[PDB]
Amino acid sequence: TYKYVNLREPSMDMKSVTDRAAQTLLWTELIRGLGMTLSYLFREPATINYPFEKGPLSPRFRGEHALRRYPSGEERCIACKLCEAVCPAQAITIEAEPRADGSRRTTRYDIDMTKCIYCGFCQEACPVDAIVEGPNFEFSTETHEELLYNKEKLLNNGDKWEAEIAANIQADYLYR
Amino acid sequence: LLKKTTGLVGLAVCETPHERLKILYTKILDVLGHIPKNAAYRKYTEQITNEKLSIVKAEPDVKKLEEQLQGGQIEEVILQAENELSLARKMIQWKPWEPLVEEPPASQWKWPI
Amino acid sequence: SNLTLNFGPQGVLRLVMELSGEMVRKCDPHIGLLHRGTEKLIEYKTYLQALPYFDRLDYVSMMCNEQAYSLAVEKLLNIQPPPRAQWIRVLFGEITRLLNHIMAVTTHALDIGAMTPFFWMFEEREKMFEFYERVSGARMHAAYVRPGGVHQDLPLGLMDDIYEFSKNFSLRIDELEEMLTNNRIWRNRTVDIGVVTAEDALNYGFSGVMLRGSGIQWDLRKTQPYDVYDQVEFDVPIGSRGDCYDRYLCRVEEMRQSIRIISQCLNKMPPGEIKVDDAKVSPPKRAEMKTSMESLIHHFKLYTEGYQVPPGATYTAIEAPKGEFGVYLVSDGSSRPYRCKIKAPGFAHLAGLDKMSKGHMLADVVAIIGTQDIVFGEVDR
Amino acid sequence: TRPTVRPRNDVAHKQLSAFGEYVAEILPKYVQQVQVSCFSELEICIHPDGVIPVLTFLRDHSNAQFKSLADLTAVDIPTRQNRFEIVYNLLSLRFNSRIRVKTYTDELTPVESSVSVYKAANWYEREIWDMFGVFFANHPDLRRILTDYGFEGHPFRKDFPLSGYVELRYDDEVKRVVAEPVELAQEFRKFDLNSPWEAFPAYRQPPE
Amino acid sequence: TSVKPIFSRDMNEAKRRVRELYRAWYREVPNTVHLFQLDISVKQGRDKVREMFKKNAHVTDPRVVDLLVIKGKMELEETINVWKQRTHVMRFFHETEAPRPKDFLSKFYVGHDP
Amino acid sequence: PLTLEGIKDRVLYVLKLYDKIDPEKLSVNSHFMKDLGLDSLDQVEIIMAMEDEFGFEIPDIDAEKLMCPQEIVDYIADKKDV
Amino acid sequence: ASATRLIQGLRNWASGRDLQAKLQLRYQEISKRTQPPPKLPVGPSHRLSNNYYCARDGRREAMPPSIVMSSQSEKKAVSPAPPIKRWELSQDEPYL
Ligand code: SF4
Ligand code: SF4
Repeated sequence: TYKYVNLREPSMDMKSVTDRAAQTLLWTELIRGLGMTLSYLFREPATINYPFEKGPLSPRFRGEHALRRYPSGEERCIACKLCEAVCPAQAITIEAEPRADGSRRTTRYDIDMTKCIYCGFCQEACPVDAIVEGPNFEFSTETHEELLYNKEKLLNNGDKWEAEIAANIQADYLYR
Repeated sequence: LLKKTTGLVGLAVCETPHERLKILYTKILDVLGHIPKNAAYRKYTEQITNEKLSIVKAEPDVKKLEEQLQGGQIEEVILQAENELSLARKMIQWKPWEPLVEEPPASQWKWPI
Repeated sequence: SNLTLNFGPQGVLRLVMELSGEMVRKCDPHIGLLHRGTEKLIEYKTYLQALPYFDRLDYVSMMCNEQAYSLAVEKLLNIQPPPRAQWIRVLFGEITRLLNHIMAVTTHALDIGAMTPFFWMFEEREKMFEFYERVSGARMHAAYVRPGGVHQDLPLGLMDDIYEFSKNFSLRIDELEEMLTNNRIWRNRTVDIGVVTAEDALNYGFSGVMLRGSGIQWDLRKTQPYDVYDQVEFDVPIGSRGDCYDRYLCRVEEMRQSIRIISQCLNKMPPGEIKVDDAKVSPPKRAEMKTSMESLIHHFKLYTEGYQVPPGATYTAIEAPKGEFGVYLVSDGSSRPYRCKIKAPGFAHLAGLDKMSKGHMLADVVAIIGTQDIVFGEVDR
Repeated sequence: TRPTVRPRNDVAHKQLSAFGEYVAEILPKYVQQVQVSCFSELEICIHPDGVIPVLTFLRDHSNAQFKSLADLTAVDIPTRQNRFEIVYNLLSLRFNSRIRVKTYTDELTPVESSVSVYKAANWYEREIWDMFGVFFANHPDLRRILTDYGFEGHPFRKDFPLSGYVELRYDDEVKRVVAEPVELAQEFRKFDLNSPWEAFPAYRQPPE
Repeated sequence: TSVKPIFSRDMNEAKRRVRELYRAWYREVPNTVHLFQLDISVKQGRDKVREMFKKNAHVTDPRVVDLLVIKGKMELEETINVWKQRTHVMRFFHETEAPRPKDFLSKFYVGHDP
Repeated sequence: PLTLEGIKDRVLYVLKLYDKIDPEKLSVNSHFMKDLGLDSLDQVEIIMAMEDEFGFEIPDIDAEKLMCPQEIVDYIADKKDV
Repeated sequence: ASATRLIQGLRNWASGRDLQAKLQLRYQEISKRTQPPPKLPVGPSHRLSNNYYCARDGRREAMPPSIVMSSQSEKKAVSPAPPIKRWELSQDEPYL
């Protein structure tokens, strides 16, 4: 159940001693290393042509946050505050009140994307699939406060990315 | 058999393990005789040292002595006998067979609080 | 007089060297440069919330530290994962072991000067990060191994790709080993370097390869086994001289034996669920959260309060690729930990750095900091 | 209780109970409690004067042979007059076992350093100085290891706040990173998550 | 009410340790201003060391002043050995902080803090 | 180190370079604590200024007992011949 | 997989290994990115009878730690376990 690495004794006949001296004087394993590097010279490299080629992803990928709507335009979020209760970074801040038709909705839904650890506990705690961590990873900003999303930015992320978010949830919800 | 290496780094091969273990076990018992009889350390250490020493005196082979001392290679059995000897020499100075030096406070080991 | 150098932070490490010309008389590693106060932040967060901190301790051994924390919490909860979750944990733990040993060997070669097998083996490491992203959605910090099992079942066709990876990965190990093992320049940088005796390795709190390079036959997957490591068949590589070269060979052979374990885990994956079927610990399915009343109550209370862990203290240690990774978890009966000490092997290894670099030279210090696979996230917490 | 309940190991439980009796009767001078958890882990609660005699016993006695120091830990419990609880996790490779050795101190009583027994402690209890303020006597190099150099206070004490008292920022007047009193743009939101119903009747404490 | 000592047996051994620590700091301050190339005078650094010693002058417990001497030794070790940078030395001089309001009236004006 | 008047004038020169001591109020037999109104650390840095002038280490047990400059010059006379 | 047989033969000679059998670039042998939908199994507690939670409760069968010794004959000296069984050498590849 165990094996000894590096517990070989070299032979001491004239054959193997001359083999080790030929390896010393003729640099044979160094030529072996040159041969391996020369072998990789004549391979196709693994390099994709970004931005024109993209690395392969899965439908479970956890990128930029978005707030989804029902297929009637009504937003799914009903202010239950499970997502800021489970948020390990406390990146989510929610404030709510009943709006003009009596619906339980949020007035504040903020996600500090610089606090966020992108672990997706908010999408798996959400009982109505409102907050999702969608596919977008190319949302780098030139300013720190541009990574402090309010509810309007997250609803625009949902309206921007719903055509892809709904297909990823369709491909993945049976594992959940 | 002249075991070429112990396998453990920094632990050289002892050539005569039987006489070395007999000297170390009798020296453990000689140091251990200075402890009072009502101490449990003296009774337990005499018991395990007498079992090990009877096993050493029973077997001429090194390797079957390794398979029946049940402590690995014979050289780390020697090293553990040295550690036991130094321990007994410390236990004479510490005198830990005495009663408890201080009762703890009332909720000192109460968990949860 | 003698020389005193400060190899500063220009992970990261400050080193105060007392040299005597070319020799090294004293090596003082000033650390704390990545001390973030993880195990104080754990105290204000629940057990599920404290889980993603363990991804970021040994940030090349993510699912291993997830597994150690999950085993600590499941030990205090007196529950056990389902068998399929156990085989998935051992599978991704050995994939994590391949990740960590590629990082270890290729950066240890990069710092010495062999910069090429770095690029050769990070494509394989890129494919294993695609396996992590397929199983969890993130490439490094998955938050996948949870107390109760894992978070989500394997997507269909993942095991065929783990097969296609494992079939070809031994040739990658062979060409790494072609570049470095018989190479006389690599041997001249690692043979007489940092010889650690077995008694001082036991005394210094060393663990893993740092013990097994010195001939100590100790592996926690054999001796104190966890999830299904008593059901897989593998060998444990043992060194002979306690140097950098034996530890290199031990890590290459642990890649070999991890490939062996991954083949056995692909051939022996059982059917069944992946969480514990106690819905008071692991959350219910989303289809039954949205239909059952008990399951909605349990979803609410697990994702807001969390499960209450019974009061008690445990030290749960696993065999992470850097060695014995331990969690000393103290629970006071609430849904948040009272205390979580994180034992990591690199802390004791970097403590023994000063003995390992006595009588050596300045360019041997980088070889000794390489043979102890030191990720400063796990050292400084 | 077959699928979902962790199985009890009564063999290791009886063995650790016997060895706890063994350690309690060999060393009655310091051993104050001996307890075995329901998941079969042994704790030896000793007096702080016997840190060196207990740890050298378990390291050297041929039935113990706890050669490895896995972990060294302090725990802050402010409801005790000896608030700090020093935890030694020991590994025997000969007997494949683990033992916990627990002692105690307050802020001002020093604990004797176990670097004579296990040199691994040379950083660990050094960490306990940086994090808890527990002084260790006869330590070779006792100083801070994890916090910043001018840091006042000990962070893992539970009367110490989650954030510090000072925060750093670069100031361009003095051309220097400076420390200022901490002001958060958003307060850390304390959640009161404890359920008011009893979860575990086994751990029920008797009332007054 | 009988406690185990740290180094001192009463207050006089502790004042001996405080006195030798103050001597070592008083000798160190010119080297500290020199090799850190600080913008303070040597007299001003010595006044800061006098202020930091007189801040804790009310302590009548031998163990507490033992730990204060030990922590002053650790700060002096981090000052002699160049482990601190210029920023860590100058954190004793709270330069960029605003002057805090001292009387009742300005504290009434600026906020709610007593 | 030769003549006691030179050592006494040199001690007075050290004490008059010390800013906190009043030069008018300073005498040879004046006590540091209850006459001149000095802190203990004032007396400690006086002793360190004496070590700067005379160039020898004074221990702690015999620097606490130096409460007037007459005791200082007698200590320097007892650590020398004169 | 697009290399001509001259470059492929030079590459297999320079490496010394058969590289087309084990290529580190992935091709059509991988799984499809679109999969048929799963049907995950229920666990053992998805039953309508004999499924009381008081017979499968884990957190409430855990006990407080049993106190062996507290301060409020010729018995055998004991160890925390029997001594560790000596590891057998591998038969697969011991390098011996
Ligand atoms: S992904 Fe995680 S850290 Fe980010 S907002 Fe969601 S719960 Fe919070
Ligand atoms: S996003 Fe979901 S979890 Fe968060 S408050 Fe809205 S409905 Fe609740």
